[PDB]
Amino acid sequence: EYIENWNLQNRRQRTGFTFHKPNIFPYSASFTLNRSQPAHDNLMGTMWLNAGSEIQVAGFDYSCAINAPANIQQFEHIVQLRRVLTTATITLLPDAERFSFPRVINSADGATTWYFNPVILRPNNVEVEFLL
Amino acid sequence: QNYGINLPITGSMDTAYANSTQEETFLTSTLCLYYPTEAATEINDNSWKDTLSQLFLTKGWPTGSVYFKEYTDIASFSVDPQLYCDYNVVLMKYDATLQLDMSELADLILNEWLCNPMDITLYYYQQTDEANKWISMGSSCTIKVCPLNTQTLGIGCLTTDTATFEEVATAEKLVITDVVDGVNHKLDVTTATCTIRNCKKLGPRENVAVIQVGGSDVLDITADPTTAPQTERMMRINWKKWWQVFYTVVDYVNQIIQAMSKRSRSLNSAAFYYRI
Amino acid sequence: QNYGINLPITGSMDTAYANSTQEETFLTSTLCLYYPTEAATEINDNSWKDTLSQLFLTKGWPTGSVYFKEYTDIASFSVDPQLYCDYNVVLMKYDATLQLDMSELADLILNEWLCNPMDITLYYYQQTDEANKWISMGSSCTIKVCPLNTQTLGIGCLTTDTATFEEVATAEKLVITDVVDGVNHKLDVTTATCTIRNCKKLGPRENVAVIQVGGSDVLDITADPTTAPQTERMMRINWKKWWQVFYTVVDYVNQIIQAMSKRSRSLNSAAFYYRI
Amino acid sequence: QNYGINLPITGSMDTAYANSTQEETFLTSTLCLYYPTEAATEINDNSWKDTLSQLFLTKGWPTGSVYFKEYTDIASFSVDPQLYCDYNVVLMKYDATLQLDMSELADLILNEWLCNPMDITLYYYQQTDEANKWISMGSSCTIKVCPLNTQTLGIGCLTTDTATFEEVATAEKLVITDVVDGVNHKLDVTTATCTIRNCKKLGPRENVAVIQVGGSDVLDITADPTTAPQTERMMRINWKKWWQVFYTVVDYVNQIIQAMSKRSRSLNSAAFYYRI
Amino acid sequence: KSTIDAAKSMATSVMKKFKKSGLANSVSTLTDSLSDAASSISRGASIR
Ligand SMILES: *[C@@H]1O[C@H](CO)[C@@H](O)[C@H](O)[C@H]1NC(C)=O
Ligand SMILES: *[C@@H]1O[C@H](CO)[C@@H](O)[C@H](O)[C@H]1NC(C)=O
Ligand SMILES: *[C@@H]1O[C@H](CO)[C@@H](O)[C@H](O)[C@H]1NC(C)=O
Ligand SMILES: [Ca+2]
Ligand SMILES: [Ca+2]
Ligand SMILES: [Ca+2]
Ligand SMILES: [Ca+2]
Ligand SMILES: [Ca+2]
Ligand SMILES: [Ca+2]
Ligand SMILES: [Ca+2]
Ligand SMILES: [Ca+2]
Ligand SMILES: [Ca+2]
Ligand SMILES: [Ca+2]
Ligand SMILES: [Ca+2]
Ligand SMILES: [Ca+2]
Ligand SMILES: [Zn+2]
Repeated sequence: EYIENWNLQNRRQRTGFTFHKPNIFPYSASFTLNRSQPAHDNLMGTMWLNAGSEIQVAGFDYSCAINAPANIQQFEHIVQLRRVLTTATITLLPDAERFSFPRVINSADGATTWYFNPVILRPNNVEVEFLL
Repeated sequence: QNYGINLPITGSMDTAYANSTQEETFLTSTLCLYYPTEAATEINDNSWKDTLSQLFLTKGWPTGSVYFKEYTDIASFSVDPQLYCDYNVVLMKYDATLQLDMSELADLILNEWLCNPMDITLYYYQQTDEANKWISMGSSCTIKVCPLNTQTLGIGCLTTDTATFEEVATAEKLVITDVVDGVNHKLDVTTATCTIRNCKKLGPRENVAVIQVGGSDVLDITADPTTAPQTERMMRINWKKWWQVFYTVVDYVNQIIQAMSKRSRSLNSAAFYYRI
Repeated sequence: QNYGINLPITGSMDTAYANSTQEETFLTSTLCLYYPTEAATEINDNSWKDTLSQLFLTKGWPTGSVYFKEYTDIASFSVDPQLYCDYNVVLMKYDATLQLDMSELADLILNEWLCNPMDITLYYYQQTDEANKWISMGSSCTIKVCPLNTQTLGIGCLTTDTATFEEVATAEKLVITDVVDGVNHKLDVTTATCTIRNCKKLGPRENVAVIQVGGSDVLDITADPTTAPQTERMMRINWKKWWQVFYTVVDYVNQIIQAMSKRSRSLNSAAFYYRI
Repeated sequence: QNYGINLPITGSMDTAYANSTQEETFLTSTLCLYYPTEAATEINDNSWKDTLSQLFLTKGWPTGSVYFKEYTDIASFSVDPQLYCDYNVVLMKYDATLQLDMSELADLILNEWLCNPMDITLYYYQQTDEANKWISMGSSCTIKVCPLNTQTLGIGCLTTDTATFEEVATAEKLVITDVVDGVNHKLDVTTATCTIRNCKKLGPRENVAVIQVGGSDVLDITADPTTAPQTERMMRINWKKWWQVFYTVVDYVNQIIQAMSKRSRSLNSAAFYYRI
Repeated sequence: KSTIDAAKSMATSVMKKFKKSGLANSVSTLTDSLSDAASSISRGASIR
């Protein structure tokens, strides 16, 4: 496969490598707090881990969207692949077990630590878009 | 620098913790201690302020930063309680007959309130949502309310005769009135000696902690009957001697401040949201 | 339609949430409010019932759906609490000297009891398991107990001589008696004035909530000393005026009803299991 | 259960019969025997209850499972009948004069009813369907009826003048009024000594059996003139001595219980389900 | 069959009950839902 791809690419021909669990996502465990405060008691945001071929994301609201317009809070996560993937089989599951247990998490600047105590609800209006 | 907009902040897990900032905040913060007069009376030592200051210095605080404010009792302290220190600690003596007054005081000082003025002689007032209350403070504040129907006529009362009004507060130094939402009420308030304001509970006030000295878990800082939360800033202490109480406060000042945080509404970063 | 037999119910973890049914339940259900006589005395109004009905109408409850029932006090109310509305809210004033009684009342009306008759002087009685208690109710319940050994001779008591019986209740309007399980007891009860029933605690009663007005968290509805569960149907509020209490009950009726559920034992689904 | 009540139960026509559960039923059940005072008077023994309990023990029931309740007469028993045990056998003496009262008592206790309050002084009441009746119970229930028309004016009666009402019950302890369906009526009832409820007959009450002592088949538990069903729970015996009656009840308790189905015992002992 | 003195309000008599019925309520609910959906940029997440 590799020499065939080498020769095809030398010929300016369309060739591809088939990967099982491609290692396309650089490791990154990070969070974004769309609503926060110094005491970190009423937070709203997203947590995610992108490792290899695996993405886990979890949008959290501490208030459970009590004051949100129509009691809905919208979370969005965009992962920009560094290369174009084709004919990709993808398993989608409705829960991120990585962000489903109590955690003590550093702050953005590392000044302090905040507490996360998830109670998992079913995600609503799940739309997964693959864009080129 | 961008003060009017709420921008999301992206933090990364695995970012190394910063060293302890407890020493730096102790050196660059002020602590206010609110105690009743009976505490000083029992202690009976004109120099106890200096002793407590030196003990706090042994605990870290510079010897110019701990302030001791004295109040006669819960009822008097509830009239315009002004807490200006970076960290406020209030020793509140428990009385079994003043449970509601203690709860009202804690609700007023343990939470942030955004208050607009009220002209009961001019407008009929209504509470919009659960976060809205009518907070009134004064020497003697008596509040009576007459709910009005859609036709502005009173319900169970006559707008012309205040004698038929339903009395909700009598000779109160502080009272947080919660009426049915979405209903206009005609208000009769003894404005001559008390001020009423229409307030919203923005959220917790993190720089004020209350130690209930010798009681039980009775504070209810939320008007919702189904919730009586015990936040980290409301502690309880058994006591016989006030010197022991103050020694416990001094010795566990680290934990007490840990339970508290810098006032979110304060400091520069809160500019152009409500205050500074 | 398949009454009297339990069947598993299968559901998917992605079935869409249905719209709020709170409006429909308020429209098609009844609410009973139980308050002491002193509440009406302090309110000092007679149209207050209609005022509260209108205020509830502002909260969605149709006129006439909300019922107001009155009781003299906890002791008199405990004789035979018969709660019939779809949703029952009981305002219970706190008194330390009546603590246990309050608990008993809660224990009686926050739980479902399957009660059989007891005929003392003709049968000895054991308590089979944890859930088995002896509920005595009447004008004046005086219960004395004589535990027996395997040979039917009393332990520390004489079967013939009632004066040696161990006295467990004196002139009680309501008492929940818990004795050692597996031991036969001879019972001496004032049958002419009280009635004693052998009851099994099936489980919680979800349509009855108790709001304790004033005091601290003292209710203990489980006989087990190691558990004191403050369930969501047991609420506590601080008070000084009854009008404020009723306004709090009306305004937060949504939360109060959320804490409650339809009586599982009742309604058509639970047919040919016990009732209906 | 309730989430599986409206689900099918599938069974094959070859499942092996289980062993006899009569022993297990007797062990885990309680039996209530309702007899008139004349029975006890004729027996004239102070230990006949203990004798019957021992005989039932010979028939398999545990010792403290059989209970005996005494009523003065049919009319007295009909005022708020209370059915306590899992199985309720009622020994009803036959009188050729109290035929309708016997039928009314049997209808009340051999069927499950769903009753609601009636405020006769405020609202005009009608019966919706053949299952809807008005059950009145009290010391003296005198019910008079005034049917109305589309214009609300009475027919054969004047709403203002009660003397023109069509009396349907006089000096009754229990009465089941059946008026023409779909017609509004205005009712005059002695509310001081009477309580009238709008009741719907849900179906049979299979844990209550009635043994008629003497007479012929006169019970009519159906308001419909065209049907007078004799159910398995409507036994009839001929008697000369009450001791023989009780011996027959004890000996054929197997058959009596086999004609009754358990799980029909409500949580409450009342003869009807009260709903507001 | 036109019992005169009742034809004087027959169409309006039926309409008065018609607009209070479930069909009228459903029509109103549909119109309100369409209006809110049109008025909503981000207030449409409520719409399954
Ligand atoms: C933090 O503490 C460590 C270990 O005590 C020390 O080496 C370091 O200089 C301190 N300051 C900073 C800014 O890391
Ligand atoms: C649907 O939910 C909304 C939002 O709570 C509510 O206003 C409405 O009454 C509910 N019912 C219907 C039929 O739209
Ligand atoms: C049922 O009866 C049979 C026949 O006597 C016996 O062998 C068996 O143990 C009994 N019990 C059960 C549970 O089948
Ligand atoms: Ca007060
Ligand atoms: Ca009034
Ligand atoms: Ca309110
Ligand atoms: Ca509360
Ligand atoms: Ca008691
Ligand atoms: Ca003894
Ligand atoms: Ca026991
Ligand atoms: Ca306990
Ligand atoms: Ca009769
Ligand atoms: Ca007549
Ligand atoms: Ca009829
Ligand atoms: Ca018939
Ligand atoms: Zn942070």
